Amino acid sequence: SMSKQYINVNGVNLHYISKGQGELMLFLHGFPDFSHIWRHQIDEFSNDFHTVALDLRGYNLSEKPSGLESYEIDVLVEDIRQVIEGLGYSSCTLVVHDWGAGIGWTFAYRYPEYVQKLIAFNGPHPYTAMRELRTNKNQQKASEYMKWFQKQEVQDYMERDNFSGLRKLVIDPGVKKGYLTADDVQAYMNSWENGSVLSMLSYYRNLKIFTEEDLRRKSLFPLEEEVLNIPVQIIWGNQDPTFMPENLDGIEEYVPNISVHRLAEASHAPQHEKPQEVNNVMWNFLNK
Ligand SMILES: OC[C@@H](O)COc1cccc2ccccc12
Repeated sequence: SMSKQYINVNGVNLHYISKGQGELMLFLHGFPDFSHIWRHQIDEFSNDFHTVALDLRGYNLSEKPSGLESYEIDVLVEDIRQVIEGLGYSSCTLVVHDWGAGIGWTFAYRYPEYVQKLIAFNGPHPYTAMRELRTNKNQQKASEYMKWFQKQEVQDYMERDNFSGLRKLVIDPGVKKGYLTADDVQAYMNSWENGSVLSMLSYYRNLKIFTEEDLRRKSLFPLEEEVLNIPVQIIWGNQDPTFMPENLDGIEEYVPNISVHRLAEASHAPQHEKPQEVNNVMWNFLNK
């Protein structure tokens, strides 16, 4: 029942996984993954939703436009908007992780009419993310790798030696912990062969979180609204190196109507680390 194909939106062709029929469940991955990370969710909800897992511009088989400007939050947000539309929908249930959550969160605040329900995994909340980057010394040690992703020299660390950098970041842990199969691993290797690490990096080269005058602002990306009122669910890997727990502190002020599930065991990418647990929390949330 699973299809893979393209969609023209916003001046690009995005590759996307598709399965099932009905109301739209849209999954947004992040760095350095792709549509595949959502495999377990697609298998699970596709008899109740039309599950669509998208390859963010630059990633895997999606077009890879040139210039930092092609990877501005405004652009990416519009990408998402055009996708719900062009898939035949005026709204969806939006499931987000990492960079996809940065985009997703922003989209949701900006277009609450387009999101019936938001499910968010480890990744930046527009408001708290900024707060912890100011107050949380642990979050700054944690986010230090971002200062680093700005340098040209970085991409070679990642691609060099058959993607040594990326394999040890993502493949090694998951193979030894048991959540990556040998086919999952071929899947990833191909995605990095087929996508561009340059464009992957370009997402960060637009981040305005570096100058002291950059850190002053309230929201990670610009936002008129400071409250999101749709039903939201956080599913959170408590042991994630890149995001400190304080990120979820006082979050209800910015999302009244939120539910939060913390996996003390799981790390950055709960969705494929502990699929059955993540899946049951999702079910429960979807029916509340
Ligand atoms: O607390 C804030 C930090 O997480 C900042 O990190 C990020 C900012 C914007 C996009 C991001 C995407 C993926 C991971 C981290 C991101």
